[PDB]
Amino acid sequence: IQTQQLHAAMADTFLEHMCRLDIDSAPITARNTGIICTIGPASRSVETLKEMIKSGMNVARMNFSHGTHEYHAETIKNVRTATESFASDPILYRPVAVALDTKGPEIRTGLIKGSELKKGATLKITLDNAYMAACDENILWLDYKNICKVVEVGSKVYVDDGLISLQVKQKGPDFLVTEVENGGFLGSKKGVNLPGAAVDLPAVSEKDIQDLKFGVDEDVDMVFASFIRKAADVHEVRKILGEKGKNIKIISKIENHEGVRRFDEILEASDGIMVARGDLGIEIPAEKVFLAQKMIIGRCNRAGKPVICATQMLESMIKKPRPTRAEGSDVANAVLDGADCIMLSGETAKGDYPLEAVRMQHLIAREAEAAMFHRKLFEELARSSSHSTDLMEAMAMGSVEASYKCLAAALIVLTESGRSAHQVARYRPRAPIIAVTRNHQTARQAHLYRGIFPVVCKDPVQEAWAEDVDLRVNLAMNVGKAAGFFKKGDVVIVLTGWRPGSGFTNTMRVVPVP
Ligand SMILES: [K+]
Ligand SMILES: [Mn+2]
Repeated sequence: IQTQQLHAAMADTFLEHMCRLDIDSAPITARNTGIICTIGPASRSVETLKEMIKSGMNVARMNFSHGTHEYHAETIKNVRTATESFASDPILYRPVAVALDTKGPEIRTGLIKGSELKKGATLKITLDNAYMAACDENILWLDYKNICKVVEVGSKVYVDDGLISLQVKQKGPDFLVTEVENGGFLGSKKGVNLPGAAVDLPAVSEKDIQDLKFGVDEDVDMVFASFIRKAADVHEVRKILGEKGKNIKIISKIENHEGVRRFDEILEASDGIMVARGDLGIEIPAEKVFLAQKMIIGRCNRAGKPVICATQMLESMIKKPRPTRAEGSDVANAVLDGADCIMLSGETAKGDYPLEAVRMQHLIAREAEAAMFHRKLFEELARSSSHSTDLMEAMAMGSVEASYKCLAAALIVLTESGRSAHQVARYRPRAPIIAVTRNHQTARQAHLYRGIFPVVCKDPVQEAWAEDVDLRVNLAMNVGKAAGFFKKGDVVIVLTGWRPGSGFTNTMRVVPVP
């Protein structure tokens, strides 16, 4: 009994690869898939924060659909304080990224009276700012001022995670009379969803404009933009960002139909993507969700752009320690699907078991990462890029191939720009990728890329390239051994440059571990 499910990796047919999976075949020490965690009241604390890091958190999310700049910044300080707390040990310091989550076109309910359930009976919506204080079972206030121009008589309306379905029956300039199809206990400040109606709310709102620019000041590494349908919308966020936020990544989250419908354009303009299941679910018929998930992920893999899979990956775990049999198939399959990053929203913010959440995202990810059919995968991926004759593409391809043959312990890529490493992760190797940069943004952002295990060089630049290179290499070397990625006489591929100002890692080597 082999390890890393290698007996399955040998199969000729997919069926045989599945047939060959073994519960008793041990995964490796490293984790390739990233884990994006959404911080909230349950995980804001520096002590809570650090342990979260130590558990496995890579990226820290900041949901701006809720929150004051004051609150967000505190969240930030903290994230970096727990982050830089480990910084005195170079070989065991884990860089952590920070991400902003925008609130694009987002209808949200009003407030309920300080004294709210609904039956298969009638209710009425109001936009007049007077019932906003008192939102009784009989009356509700929407955030959207242009609601009566979008929806028609018979048109359905959803709220509180599509949990409550409202059928439309009547109109008015300042109203809408609606019946309850599927109703229950209506909360306070729940968001509505208008599937099959056109939201005319701007992609980028004053608040979003405000929120974004602030990101620029907080040195956030990437922006998760909500509700993207067009590419022109992607542009707008780039504009709002400007030169200062030149180096920030723009990950478009698909939440609508138009979004799935106009994905190529979006993909191009984007720098990453996010499958925002929580919203799309409401937006498109939920039975259709998996289809849009795989299309998306597959398309992003073929393209070389990082992709995120989120919303309700381990819900149940919010109140309960152990996930469900389906929570676990969801997360495992998502890794198989080939998502470069998984993510927790409820389980790590509101959550009662925050850490226990991260831990299982990590355990499931390791097992699902080896279940992958790396041989077919790379052939299937090589074929697609067959049109490209890039040099790094070539060099990435080689390295991955050669790591399959000699069963490498890891791939060590010395980058700055982080491109070279990006380019190799793209080739879905089966071993960890140790990227070594002196650039911080680069390290922090490298999480977005599957397989990449960033390390950062605090050491000055030395005179001889040869020695600088051997300087960085060594570190990689040292850091793998400690983390335990590889032992004393293991083999490992190294990718560097021949001479400075190389532009790309054009030198490959097969160097045993000292
Ligand atoms: K949001
Ligand atoms: Mn959303």
